Amino acid sequence: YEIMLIRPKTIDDINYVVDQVLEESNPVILDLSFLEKESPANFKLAGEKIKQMRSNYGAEALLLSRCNDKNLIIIAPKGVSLVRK
Amino acid sequence: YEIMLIRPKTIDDINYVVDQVLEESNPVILDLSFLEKESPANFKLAGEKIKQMRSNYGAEALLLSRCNDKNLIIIAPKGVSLVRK
Amino acid sequence: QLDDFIDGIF
Amino acid sequence: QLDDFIDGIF
Repeated sequence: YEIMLIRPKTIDDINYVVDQVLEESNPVILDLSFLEKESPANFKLAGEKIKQMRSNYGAEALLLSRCNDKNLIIIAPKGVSLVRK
Repeated sequence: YEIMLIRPKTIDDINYVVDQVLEESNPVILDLSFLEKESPANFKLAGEKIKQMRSNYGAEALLLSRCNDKNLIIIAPKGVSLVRK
Repeated sequence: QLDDFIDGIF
Repeated sequence: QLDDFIDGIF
């Protein structure tokens, strides 16, 4: 497979992540810092999409890093396990 | 596959990462902050192992985050593409 | 602004 | 202490 890397800025980027996780079954490493400070409405929307993916499709989501200008999340689809070691 | 998550502390943990990338073909998300401040010798060793993996085995390595107490790297084996979007 | 959509932290 | 073993930054 592939691991996609993105810093979402628009609703189209949020739909891009939904499609990689659910249609392509590709993990996505995404930085939510732009949405967080530019569009609080799209940041809430992005989070709702991640909640639905985990609740209904078995996706795992992990926070990797959280500092000024960075909010790194990894979303793995059902089929790719995030294994803590 | 699986994506392994580790904060290496010993040489055995460094050999663990070599084996996941090269034998299991699993990507590894690793935090090199412990080695960096506790064993500069093992931090250099860890970096040499990553250079050899990329040079001879086609592994990709990406820096995801670098702050106080964190140095997050992702190592993808030949077969898993890290795709910037 | 919590990340209340995660299953854990690295 | 550079990360001179990487192929790029996110």
